[PDB]
Formats: sequence, C-alpha cells, structure tokens
Amino acid sequence: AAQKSFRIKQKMAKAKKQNRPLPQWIRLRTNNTIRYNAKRRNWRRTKMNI
Amino acid sequence: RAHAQSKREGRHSGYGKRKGTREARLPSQVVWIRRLRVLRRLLAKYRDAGKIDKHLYHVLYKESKGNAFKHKRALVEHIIQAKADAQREKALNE
Amino acid sequence: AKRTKKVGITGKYGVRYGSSLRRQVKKLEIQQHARYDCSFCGKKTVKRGAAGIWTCSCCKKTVAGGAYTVSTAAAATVRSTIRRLREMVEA
Amino acid sequence: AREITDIKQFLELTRRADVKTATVKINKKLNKAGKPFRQTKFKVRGSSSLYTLVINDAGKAKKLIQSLPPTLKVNRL
Amino acid sequence: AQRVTFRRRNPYNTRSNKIKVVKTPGGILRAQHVKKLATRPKCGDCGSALQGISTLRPRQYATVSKTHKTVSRAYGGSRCANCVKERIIRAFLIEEQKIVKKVVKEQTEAAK
Amino acid sequence: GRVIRNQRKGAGSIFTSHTRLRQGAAKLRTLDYAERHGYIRGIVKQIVHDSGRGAPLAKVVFRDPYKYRLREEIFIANEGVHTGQFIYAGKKASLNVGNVLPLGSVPEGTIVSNVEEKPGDRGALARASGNYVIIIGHNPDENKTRVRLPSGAKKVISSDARGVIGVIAGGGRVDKPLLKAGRAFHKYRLKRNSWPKTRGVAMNPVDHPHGGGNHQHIGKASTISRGAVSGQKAGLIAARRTGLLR
RNA sequence: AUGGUGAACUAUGCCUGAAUAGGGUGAAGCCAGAGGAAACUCUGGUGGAGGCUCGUAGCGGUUCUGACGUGCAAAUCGAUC
RNA sequence: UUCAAAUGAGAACUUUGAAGACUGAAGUGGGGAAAGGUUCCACGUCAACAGCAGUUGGACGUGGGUUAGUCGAUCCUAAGAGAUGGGGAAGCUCCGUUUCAAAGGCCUGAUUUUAUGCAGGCCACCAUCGAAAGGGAAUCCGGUUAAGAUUCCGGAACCUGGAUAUGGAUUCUUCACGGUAACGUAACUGAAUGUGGAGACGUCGGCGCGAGCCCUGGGAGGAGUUAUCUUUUCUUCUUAACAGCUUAUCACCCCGGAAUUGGUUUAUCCGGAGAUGGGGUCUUAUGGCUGGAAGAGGCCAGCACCUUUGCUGGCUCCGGUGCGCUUGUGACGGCCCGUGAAAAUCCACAGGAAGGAAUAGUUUUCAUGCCAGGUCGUACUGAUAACCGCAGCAGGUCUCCAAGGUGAACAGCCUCUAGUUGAUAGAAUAAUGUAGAUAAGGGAAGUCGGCAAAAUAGAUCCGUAACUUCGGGAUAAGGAUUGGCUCUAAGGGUCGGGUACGAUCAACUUAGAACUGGUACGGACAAGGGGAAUCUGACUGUCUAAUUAAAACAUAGCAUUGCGAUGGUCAGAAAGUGAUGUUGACGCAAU
Repeated sequence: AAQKSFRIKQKMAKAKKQNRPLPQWIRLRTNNTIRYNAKRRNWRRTKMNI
Repeated sequence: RAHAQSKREGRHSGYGKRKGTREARLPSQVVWIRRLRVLRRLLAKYRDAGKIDKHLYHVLYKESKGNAFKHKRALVEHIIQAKADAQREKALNE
Repeated sequence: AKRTKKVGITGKYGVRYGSSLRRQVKKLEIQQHARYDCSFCGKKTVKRGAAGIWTCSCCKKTVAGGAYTVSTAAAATVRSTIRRLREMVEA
Repeated sequence: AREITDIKQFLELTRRADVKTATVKINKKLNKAGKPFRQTKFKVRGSSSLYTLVINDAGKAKKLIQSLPPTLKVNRL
Repeated sequence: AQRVTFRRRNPYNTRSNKIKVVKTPGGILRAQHVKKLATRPKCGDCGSALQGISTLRPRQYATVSKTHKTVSRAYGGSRCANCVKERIIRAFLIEEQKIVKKVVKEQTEAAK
Repeated sequence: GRVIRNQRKGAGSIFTSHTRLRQGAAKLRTLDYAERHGYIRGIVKQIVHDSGRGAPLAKVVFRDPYKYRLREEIFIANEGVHTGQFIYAGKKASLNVGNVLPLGSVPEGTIVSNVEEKPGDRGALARASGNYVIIIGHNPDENKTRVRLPSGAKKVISSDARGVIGVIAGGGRVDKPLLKAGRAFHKYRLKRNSWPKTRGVAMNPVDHPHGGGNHQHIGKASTISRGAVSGQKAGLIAARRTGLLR
C-alpha cells in the first residue's frame, strides 16, 4: 500500500515467483499427467486477498 | 494593456459595465480606513510642527472619529478657521 | 443614534424565539457583558470569562461570583450573615 | 560555511593540522559605481567547516598567496 | 504559474506539515517543510514572557550556551524580575513584622 | 418486546460521562492531624472553569506536613473567593467565606456549602452552584448537628463533618432562557448522551410502554408503582400526588 | 432450538485531525453634532453580531410522476430544486 | 476529427510531422493517504483478451528495477484494550487496572587485602498495548537512470551517543566581571530534593507585517509578425539547507511628574497603581547585508565532427506598485449554562551535598579536533481501464499546489504551462422517438390540478402596503437609466522652509457634461415572477439508503414525578461487580 510491512512484502514476493508458466521440459517426462499451470494468478483476475 | 489603458482614462466604467454592488466593488470600510488614517495622520504632523497645540489637537482628533470632516482639504480649511478663532478671541480680549 | 427601540442587545436574535424569551434574556446579557468596578484595584476592569469566574484585567485578581453577574443576590446576605455570626462569638 | 575577516586569523587555520586542502577563487567585480577590480577568495577546508577570506585590494592578495604553508595542497581557481 | 507538491508522504494539511514556497538556485519553485514556531518562556508567577531568554523548541535548549537560557539576577531564568522585586519586599517585611509579633508575646506574658 | 431506552443506560456504553476537559474530582482535603487538632493554611492559586459542571473550581495549594513539597487540591469555589486569598482549614480555623471548618464549630444560622455526609468523605451535600445548607441547631451530646439540605429536607449529621463557609459560585445560572436547540446541544456534549429525548408516546409498542395506537396517548395510568419491575417503569414513578400545584 | 462470526456499509457517543468563493441585511459596543430642566429622545458616522439571508465547492434528493427500465448503473443520468 | 509519411502481409485505430479541436487550472494537469501488488521499465511476440480492428496494450513470453544517522515507522500518550495480585464461575472464561499486595533498583560514601561488602539517605509514579493525520533529536542545493533518489554522485551543513587532547577562560578575594536598572557576555563549579516554563492547543472578524505568485518600466540577449502600421508581440536574466552580523510589534527600565486632562486604535482603551515626553534593555517568526556561491543553473554566440563529441568565449543587470490572489504570522476584538487533549521529552531556577587555588588545581553548557550512527518501508496507479462494485461499469472514494482576461466572484465563457484527441465506423436524412429551439390570433378555453415551458432577473437612482412578537414584512408591490467616444470634477504620497506656496511619483473609485447610432447597450454568458387570503407545523434542524421529506420525530419553553448516597434509575450468570459518578437538588433519573 506504498508503505508496507515486511510480512506483507514477503508475501508479495512469494506470489511474484509463482507467477510463471510451466517449464517446458516437465511435459517431456515419463508418465506426465501435467499439462499447463492451473494455479496461475493474475492481478486483473483474482485478487490474492493479502 | 490597451483595455486597461482605456480604463485608466475612465472608459468601460459606466453603469452597464458594473455588475457587483458598490460595496463588492470597493468595500466602504476600506474607504473609511483610508479617509481616517489620512486625517488621523495629518493631525500628528501639525502637532509635531507646533502649528497646532495639543489642546486643539485633542479636540480635532475626536471630531475626525465622528465626521464633521469631508476630506483632507476640509480639515485644513477647518484648522485654519478654527486656529483663526483662537487669534480673534484672544486679540479681542487683549 | 439609538438604532433599535425595544430589543437592544437581542437584535442579534432577529425575529425568532418569541418576545418574552428574547426580553428575559436581554435582562441577563446586559449583566454578563457589563463592566464592573474592581473591589481591589479600584478601577472597573472586571468582566466575565465564563459562568462563575470574573476576571480583572488590571490587578489580575480573578474573583468567583454569580453566573450572569458579579455578586449574586443571596450571596451578599451570606457574607453579612457570616460577618454577623463571626462578631457574635468574638464579642 | 564561515567567514574570516582578519588576515592573521586566516594564517592560523592553515596550520591548524585539520586542514589538508585549500583553494583560491578569482572573481572579477566592480566597486562603488564606475570601475571594476579583481576580487579573490581563499577557502580553507576544515573537518566540520569551510572558512573563507575575501581580499578586495589586490595589493594584499599576492603577499598572502606566497605565505601559504608548503604542506597545504592548494587548488587554484 | 508553477505549482508544487509535498516533499513527504503526508498529504494532509496538519499542524506539523506546513509548507513554505522556495525559489531554488536551479530556477524552480519548490516546497519547503517548516517546523512549528517556538514559544517564549513564561514567568511562573505573572505569566508574562520573561525577556532575555532565547525562544527555541524544548530540545533545542540542550544545544545552547547557558547565557541564552538565563539572566544574572537571582531567579534568573524563572521569574520576571518584577516578581522577584516583590518577593524580596515580601520576604523582608513579613519577617520584619514577624519579629515585632514575638516581642508582644513576651510582653503579653509580663503585662497580664 | 424490545429493551427500552432507560434500560439501555445501565450497561453504560455510549451513555458514560464525557470526562476529557474536567480538571479533576473536586474534593476537600483528607482529614489529618493538622486539620482536626488545629488549622493549616493554603492559598488559592487560580479559580478556574471546569467542563461539564456549572460552578467554577478553585485550586488551593497546601504544604505537606510530613514531607517537603507542595500539594494542591480542587475545591468547588465559594462565591467571593479570589486568587491570592488565604484559605484556612481545620478545627481552630475562623468563620469566613472559604474556610473549611467542622460543623460543630459554627453557630446556628451559618451558611456553609460542600458539607460532608460523614467525616472524611471529602464532600457531598450542596455542591451545585448557588446552593448552601444552613446550620439550624446542635446536639452537643451524642454529637450531631441539624442542617437544612438545599431541597428543604432536614438532615442530621455528625459534628466532626467538615464544610466550607459560604454560597457556591455560579448562582443565577438557570435564570437565562436557553433559547435554541443548539445551546442545549453544547450543554450535553460535555455531560453525557441523554439528548434529545424522543417521547415514548411517539414510538412503537416495542420501543416503550407508551407506544402504539392510532392516536398518541398513554392508555393506562402514567404513575407507576415503586414496586414495579425492570422496564415497566416509565412515567411518573410512585408519585404521591400529581398535577399542577395550587 | 443450540453453538459460533460480523460496526469495511449503516446507526450513535467518545479521541485526534481536516474542509467551506463572493454578495445582501447592518445588533450590541463606540465617536461628533442637534434638542431640552430633566429622564432622554432625534441626525450623521463607526463597528461587524446572527443555529440571518442570496449563492458556488460540499452534503442532500422536491418536481418533471423526464430519460433508462433484458439499463452505464440490483438505484444511475439530465433539468429543476 | 483530417492529410501525408514510416512500419507491416495486412492501418478509420500503431509511430512521427502537419493541421483542427478539447480539459481551462475546484483540470482530462503535477503529487500522496487507504487499497492493489509488479500493473513500473526494456526487449521480443499477436493464439486468446482489449463486446469493431490492431503491427499497439495495464495482455503474452523473458528480463531488469525500489540504496537513508536526518523522510516515515520504531518512541510517547489520547479515547479504549489488557496481563499481575486478588475475587467469581460445573467450566469455556468474567470482573477489574493499582486495585484489601512483603509488588523495586538507585545514588554514591565506606575498599585501597578486591572488588564491591557493609554503609546513611533516599524516590513509591508500581506491567504492557493503543495514532505512518496528534506529540517528536537532526538535510539542503546541483547533477544522474530504459525504470530509483530530500537515499545514488559531487559539494555545503546538522543532530545524537561516546571517548578523550589542544587553545582560551577561572583560581592567591579558591568556584568570572560589567551596567543605576531593564540586563549584558565566548566561558564563568553544584548531589539528594523541590518548584516553574516548554511540549500545550476553540472559533470567527477585520487590521498589520512578511514569503511565493500576479502586474509592470529602463537594459542585455534569442524567437514570431511585417501588403501597410507597431521605440512591436512572446521568452531567458535564477539564488537552497546552514552559519555569522545588524533589524520590529508587544513587554520592560531609567529620568521627570500631568487640569487648560492628555495619549490613542479600522475597532475607545490608557494614565499619581506614574500617562504623554527624553534616553535605554529585550525576543528575532520575519526581513537586510556577508559566507554558502557562481565554480552551480540558465540563456546566447562561436569552432571542430561516423565515433566519442567536446572546446571556446560572452551576458547572467538596475527598479516600481497594490483594498490584488494564496499561505504563514503577530497584536487586538467577538462568542459560549460550549472556555475548546494527555504524555514522553527537554530546559531553567531554589537549595547547598560535596569536591577542589599557591610552585600550582579545574573546567567537555566557550572553541577546535576525534569515532560510530543499526532494523523494516521506499517502484507505479490513486482512477471515464491499476482501488470497490461478478467487468476495461456514466456509480462510490480523504487530501495539498493553482496562471491571464471578463466579472462581485475559486460562477459561466475564452485562452497560456502541462495532458489528452481515447468512447466501433461509412453512406443516406422515412415514420415514431430522445435531447434542444421557434411560432400568426387568442391567452388555461387544456388538466385532478398552470404539471411542463415562458415571463422576471446584474447593477445605479426613485419608491414601498396591510400587518408585526417592533427585530421584521422588503429585492414588498412597483417605476426610470445602462453602449461608444471625447472631456470636466473630486478623492492620496514623498519632499526642502531663518528661531503662505513649489515639485515629483502612483493609484482603481465615484459623480457630472457634450457628441454618437437602424432606440441599440447586465447586447453572448450569468441571472427572483409577483400579489389577496385559508388549513397546518412557530423557527434552524432530522427521518423510512432503493416508491412516502410530511402536518410526522426533534427543539427551546411549560409542568409534573422519584431521589440527601445505608440513596434514585439501570446492568450482571456470579462477584472483594458496574454505568449515571471526576456526580450532590441551580444535580441525576423517569415522563
């Protein structure tokens, strides 16, 4: 909120680092069920609620 | 600059050019203040200059807080007439 | 130039509130805004700051007193009654 | 951010052992009304402050510059 | 026709947040935050501001020489020197008449 | 039904007192040796305005007996006191306005205020502005005193109970019409949340016993038994008579 | 019926902050003159009060029974007030 | 909105230029608070999203970006929350916040076996939490990035905690001198203890003084216009924190002693309780000169040239004005049955514990010098697409700065600085619509009803009724003028007179007179319709958010009622329990 507490800022940074798609080499692996990143979050879609 | 140079000679001033009331334009207090600070401060130079004595000063000072004084010239004709009242009455008693 | 006739100080209230109430206040607000002699410094500086408190601007004495006036009615007969009972025992 | 007036007092701070450096600024101004002259300033650097002397008469300003201590390393202009 | 902002994150016009408008050397108007003014110290007796003391904020007196904070009378930085003139009069003439009272209590023994 | 408005003041949430600007609790001095065996003198430093009250306060500054210091206390200022006045307190004090004496020490017909119910409660009776009690008689054995409470009731108290001479300042206060709903708003912001008062007539059968009906009217007697029970009591409570006096 | 959750909306009190062009009317208080025995009254000033008034921002939400009414909007838009 | 160009496979929509417009500084600008959380920035890419398109994107994939002793938090307390000791409760837990408490660690003397025993004295406030808008130790200018700066760079300061060294000062009168005094100063001893000031405070009204802005004349430069006129129109001439020196209202001291009462403010308050007068002290918001600091910044010209680019000179000056606007401040005044926070923190004074001059002893409240200054926040929007409303929603949302003209005006209209030009478009001009206008004659004959529209409107002069609680009603009702040009008149200042006049400078105000024209003139804008009665509530105020704003609720005023504390009214499951109550009948409670 432009001037922050560290426990909030530490939770913004965890959500910044989950913000990327799958790495491609994961699909290539034997018995892979996973297709795409289903938990992708977006600041225009779902607000993370702190 | 030409519109304001026209006003300085009085143009565009007439009644159709006036919208706010005569107070809104120039409040009447500011005019009294100017009248009196000018009168009240002209007496203080005469008292200091000895051409009026603090007995007549103290009289005129309180007339100016009422009026009996139209402007700086009426007061100067007033002193000269009032001061001349001190000469005659003294001279007649002498 | 007396301006108003009856209402005086209560002209501030305008036409509202009814004539008696406006006239009954004019009784007191001429007392609380009035200027009184000072029983100490010998001048009249005394004015009211608040209900109960009366402040000299000369000798800086503050003086307790009546709400709307310096000396309450029933007070000036207490300090005589107290002056009398004091002499009773000492005389 | 201070100023010195007497020449002598200025000669002290130059030796005061906190002063590593100084400088000489030359400013061309004019005095009274008509005619110019050459004005110089000497700025000695303390630890906590900066002292300056103003010489408006150039007959003095030259005798002063030579008088600076040799250890003090001066940056002219 | 220039306009200027606060230099701090307080958007609001409160008592500490005052602004003064300054022309910098670089030609621009810029706002300058100003600290609240200092009140003169008061006589603990008559209340009138007691002259000779420098008017600062409270913790800015810790940085100042003692001549700013004092005068050289008794009760120097405290009472207004006409409140010291009285309490000398009152200390002398109360303990003056108070001696005259203690001789009368020796006389009232021998008089009765 | 609902819980009515006077039942709602007991839990004391928004109904508490507005205490911020009040100078303190105005009391008399603790009863000690120096005061009950003799007198002790203070001086009144400044007589000042207290918020929420109607009468001014005085601050008199005593000297602590057993330790070096000053102690200053809050007296409701009697009328006629002035800053710079010596205020004497104790059994052997003198009868003058502002001096606090025991009641046994003053003749009958003496006008005192801020008198105590029991000795050492630091004041109870006649603390409002303009009030006083009169001393109408004594009972020197099994010591008591007969005084007239400001309402006109006659109470009998101990003779060691102190009281301060004179009338309380701030007399004449209610003589002045209040004149508008604003001035009554500025009165009760410094006191408590009592105001304004909705007539129980004008509300619903839930809000009050007087509520309901296709006309505004009470419907049953407006005098209620003293032996009524919580929330039944609204209106004139256990009145012996009613109606305009003659 | 039992056991739990909510005053970010809204209701009301407190604490501590902030916000409000320009005009009209011209109360006490005060100053000079005029009258008269008086108590006082009459004229010219001065001052700048009020839960005064016209009216912007602000807060509302009277009329059109306007627009809209599968709307921009699950309460909004315009004029008026 | 339009033309062209560039990109591209593809352009009403991307980018640059050229035009045309708009928001108009109460902005469609320049910044923050809550909230979001990476939306900021760069490069690539165009499946989906952007209710048309898309080469653009707040999208997509990959990266980079937030720097502090001084700015905030952190600390203090407010309104309140909440342990402990205790007290209830089968119990979850409740009361209460210094309370029925053995509630604690200090200042150094005594020690020169060794450090701290034993020593006298003290001080009784006895958790903690609670504000990024209140209180508060200290930082400014210039430059810098694709994106960060009161943080980075360069320079100039300052505060705090700690260590000690040097110079001065003081000391033989051991702990300074001067002035009648206000008080002065580079310094110039001070424990327990106590007291005083600061922190520290409402609002309105005019008055004064400042700062930035506005206007503006001489001069030095750059740009735009020139068919003709125009000593012309626009633009740059700037000065930070900090430091030293001098300055003023109010306050004060000395001298003298007032009737022939004087001084005096816009506002009538002041004087034998000592006024005017003559001479001094003081604070230093504020202003003034000097240092910062011209070496910076700006504006011009002159030379070199893929680069990198510099280099090189010059000028950066002297003034005027105000009922101007914005904010700060000071002295006064008004208002109240309203008198408008607390604390940490810092200082002074009273006192005199002690400790120390002479062969020499101190003082870090005088100077200078020396060392350290941690932790988390810092990007960007703050909204007609970054917040909330299912969304890229015409809604909702606290705050600062604020240019010229017109005008009473922060209204309306128009412009300069900055910012956009986004909302699907093209061609046609049927009906019915929606929003905006106009009508011959008549003038509510329409309708439940003048609903809706029109009429009125600004200012100046003339004039105003019944009634009235004498305050009002009153802009009552009603009438007359208003443009342009050219003149006349009145209103102020600074200034020299041996112990009447002259000159110069500078204002927006009012009144009057001639002339003038398609009788037009508050020329657009902006801007009351008025009168004779009745019912009803006195008034201001409040309420069904989203069908009711009322004659309903409220109010002042009036009256009644309980209550003297071992109490009135109420709460709790209980209580060593609680609200009124920091109360006391001129009060509290119930009507």
